[PDB]
Amino acid sequence: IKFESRKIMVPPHRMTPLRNSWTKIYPPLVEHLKLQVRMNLKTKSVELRTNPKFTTDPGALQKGADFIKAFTLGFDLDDSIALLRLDDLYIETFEVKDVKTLTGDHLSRAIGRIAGKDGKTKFAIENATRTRIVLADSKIHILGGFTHIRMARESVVSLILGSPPGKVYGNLRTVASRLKER
Amino acid sequence: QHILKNPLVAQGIVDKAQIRPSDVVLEVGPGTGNLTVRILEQAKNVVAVEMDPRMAAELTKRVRGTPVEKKLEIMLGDFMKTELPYFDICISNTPYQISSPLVFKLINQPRPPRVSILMFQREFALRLLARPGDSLYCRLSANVQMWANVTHIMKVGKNNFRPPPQVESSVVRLEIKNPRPQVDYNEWDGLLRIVFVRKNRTISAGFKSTTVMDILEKNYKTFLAMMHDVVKEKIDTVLKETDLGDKRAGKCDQNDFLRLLYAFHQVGIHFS
Amino acid sequence: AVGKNKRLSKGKKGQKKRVVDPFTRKEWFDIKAPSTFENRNVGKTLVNKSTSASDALKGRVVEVCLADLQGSEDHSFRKIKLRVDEVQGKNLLTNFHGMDFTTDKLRSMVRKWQTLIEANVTVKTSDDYVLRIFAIAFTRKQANQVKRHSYAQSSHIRAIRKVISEILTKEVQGSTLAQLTSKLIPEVINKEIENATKDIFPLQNIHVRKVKLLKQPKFDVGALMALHG
Amino acid sequence: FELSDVKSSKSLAEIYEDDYT
Amino acid sequence: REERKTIIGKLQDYKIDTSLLTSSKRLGEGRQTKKEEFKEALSLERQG
Amino acid sequence: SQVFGVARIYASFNDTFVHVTDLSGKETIARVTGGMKVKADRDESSPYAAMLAAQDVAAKCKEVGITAVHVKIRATGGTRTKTPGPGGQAALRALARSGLRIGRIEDVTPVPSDSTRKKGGRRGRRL
RNA sequence: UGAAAUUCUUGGAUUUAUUGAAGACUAACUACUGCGAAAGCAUUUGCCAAGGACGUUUUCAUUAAUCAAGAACGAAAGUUAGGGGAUCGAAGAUGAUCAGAUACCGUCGUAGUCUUAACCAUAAACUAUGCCGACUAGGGAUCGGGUGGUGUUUUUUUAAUGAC
RNA sequence: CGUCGCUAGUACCGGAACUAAAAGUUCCGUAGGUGAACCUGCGGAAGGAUCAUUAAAG
Ligand SMILES: [Mg+2]
Ligand SMILES: [Mg+2]
Ligand SMILES: [Mg+2]
Ligand SMILES: [Mg+2]
Ligand SMILES: [Mg+2]
Repeated sequence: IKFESRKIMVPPHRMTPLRNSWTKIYPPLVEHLKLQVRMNLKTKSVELRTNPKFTTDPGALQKGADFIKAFTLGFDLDDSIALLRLDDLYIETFEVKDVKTLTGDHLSRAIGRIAGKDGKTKFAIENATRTRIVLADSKIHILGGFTHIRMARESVVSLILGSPPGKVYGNLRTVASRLKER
Repeated sequence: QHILKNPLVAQGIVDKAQIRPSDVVLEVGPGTGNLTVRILEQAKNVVAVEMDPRMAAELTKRVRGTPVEKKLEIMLGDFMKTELPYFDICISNTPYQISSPLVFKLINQPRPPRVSILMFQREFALRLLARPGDSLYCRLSANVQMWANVTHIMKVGKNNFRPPPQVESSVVRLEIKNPRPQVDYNEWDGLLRIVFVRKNRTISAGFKSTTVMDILEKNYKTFLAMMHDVVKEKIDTVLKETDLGDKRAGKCDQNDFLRLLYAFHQVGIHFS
Repeated sequence: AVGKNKRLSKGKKGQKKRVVDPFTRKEWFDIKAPSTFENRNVGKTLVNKSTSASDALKGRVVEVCLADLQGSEDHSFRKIKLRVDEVQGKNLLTNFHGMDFTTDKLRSMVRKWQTLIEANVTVKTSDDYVLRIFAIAFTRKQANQVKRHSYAQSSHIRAIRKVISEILTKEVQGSTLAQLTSKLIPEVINKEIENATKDIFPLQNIHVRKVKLLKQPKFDVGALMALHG
Repeated sequence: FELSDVKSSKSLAEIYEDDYT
Repeated sequence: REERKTIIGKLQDYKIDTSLLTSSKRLGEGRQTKKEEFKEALSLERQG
Repeated sequence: SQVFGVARIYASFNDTFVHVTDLSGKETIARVTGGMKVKADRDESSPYAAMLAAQDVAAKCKEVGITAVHVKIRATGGTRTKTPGPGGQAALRALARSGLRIGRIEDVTPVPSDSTRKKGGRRGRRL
């Protein structure tokens, strides 16, 4: 194990969430992954380093860096902890404009369609496909297993293209039933 | 899939066919066969082709144990891949997924039927009947019209079909001219395709496009086997004498396109 | 496709056998940075051994972070390009070729509720190095400011844009390429921008985004050995 | 089958944990 | 129709086969694959 | 004692390229893609193919003499998505699993200030 | 691409790096915030004229509101004649036609997409809501101007301005 | 337990012999359409389901 450092810069809007949530962020990194943790107030970035005398898993540094990135992107902490617990979880990201060029309220309505009432549509995707979704304005992030995120993306893309939420929800119960079977 | 539920239209279609007892009718995709049984009554021999085996069996069950059973013949499989036996008349409820190839296959088949009564969607029907200067006049209308004459019998409402299709359809009659006019099919289509890239264009505008001008030049050198600017000059001339270059493709009648073809053959350039 | 069942490719029809390991014939070569930088060692490269090796070496451009060369994390977000100019005994002499920031740093600086001001200038040095500079700044809100945003009127944006432009053209013209790079590292330039633009409107995050070398003078190896000491 | 449409009290790490156990 | 008859009459005078002639169907293509070129070379070689 | 390379990773939707070169980039040290290491075109973009792709590059780099690499991840960019996919993420982890020291990680995905029209058309694509 | 084949590729494809050429277009900042009669309008700089609002103890003195007739402009698409032709792309051609969440996918691509000189004058051209004038509640944000403060910061000599 | 077949093979002069054969979304305007129960290009509309975060010159 060699001395290696990772720097993950966080945007300003995630500062306050970290400060209140950081009490639960540094423990798992320092105890389970055995990393040396700082966040630089001057650069507003999170710094992780392998301790040569203590670190044993060489992948703990990158595993921690991805975990910080997930919280940086907007995922809830417990969801971000899944990255540390697991090794086969990835973040898929894309923009609505990639699917289709929507502007003005058309763009706004598409975002509403993805979220659904009270966020109802989004959680249906999350429970059906075994993933978590962060809908940051026109930017979408999906966290989960490679197959699962692929199953999550197709549904939100369908909603972007203009498929009604009800029909999409009908597809979700079908795939959810298949998921339980396998 | 839709099914027609109006008995009057089915009876009308048979009557307009005016099948003689001597003649033999060909049916395509009879399905339920409510139209079919009437045709058997007035037809000596009926040949039926059905894509789905079960429909044919059920049709067998409708003509089951009847004197008309011996006269009726049942066939299976897509009509295209098969070679259809000779038939005097064709009246059928063809799917529109295959209407356009079907109508041409009937024309292309040697010894084609003298009259046929077929159903097409309204937009296709207008295109079949579109005449020079009409809004719906298209390349397909010019091609089919020259080979055969088509007339609109009636319009069938969507409500009559169940489940109702979103697009209405109209029964139409087509009769293939006998003898067929003596013009090569490929050459005619070659002329039509270039001139109907955009009906509202000038006929000269279609020709001056770079890509096809390569094709015409390649074709011309082949005729010599049997100077690209020279070919451009010759085309520019022959349009001027014919005067067709100024005229819109849509306005020009079938007779006008013949003046286009003959003049090109004089130059020695042949479409296809 | 990798599978044998894949339809035979045009290249696959006749295949040249791989009988030589390329790196048997390759020769390692060491790069050195100008004397303007603290850490002259910037690694090594490899080339086919001369049958020449020098021709491939010349015109080779290497990009590297400024933090490695200056040994300070303050320059982690800054990147510099160096082109090989002369070769001597496995040591590849390089000169400044260009500079730019990391994508992550740039996306950081752009934020909502504030005005992004950009200025560019095409200008030459005293050493006849024609180059293009790109400078960026952002409006900021005052300490006691209570308004959410800090947008500036288009008049100020123009009024700032002349100040950045007249400054940038001044130092470059009154400096050589080596001296110009020497200004970039402590980044004295922006501190001059901040003072000049201070009265017009408060700004933040003032940086020279990118440097391009549009043209080069006739090569002078004497001007290169002196730069390398 | 009706799919839960509200926020799952059980987190992803817990969801994958159940799949193992 | 009479003018249609005479012009049809003239067309038989100038008639030729269409096997070698490139179809107008190619107008949209604009670029040919390596396989398509080989038939054209084969066809032209057959023509001599 | 530490010779540094450049690991350029290109994570596309249908494949992932793991490319290691000298610091300049003119000289390719080893180019590997997911397609080489999988029997079906389905999993060329799969994370599994990327991991096999990454390990083979890493073993080759040790043979050459390279001991550390700087990672330049990128996506297709241009008129398409700007963020690397799971295939790129899996490859980057695999480099850590191989043992190559990672010098610096940065994303070099092409971002247009202005771009031409997309292949989708008005109604969109990616059904 | 849900799956594959047409497609390019040992004359080296894809990918890497140093460049050059062409034609479109102004990302992130970007906000139903701003301007314009509407349609519409986002790089820098210069020139040409135009305009809303504000200040005014300056000027004319009913010169005004609405508008058949009549006139200018009018998104996208569309027509004529030149230029240009990167990307995308009606039509056409062609690969595949197996599997229903991924069921319409792929390659080539004509006209067009850009521009010059004229026609065409149509949109859910929407606030599905004529124009002008008066009056009828509280609340605090934004944009432009103006007034007041013995308010903060800067001018790092003061200050005066600028920003708050 | 028998006769004649049928399938594969070997040779012989259609004919005549031999061997083997154990499985079970809704539209507007315009322009087009030759695998049209409908498709396609351009621009516009909602008469279409807003979740999370968000003072970081803090
Ligand atoms: Mg503004
Ligand atoms: Mg206004
Ligand atoms: Mg033109
Ligand atoms: Mg509007
Ligand atoms: Mg009023």
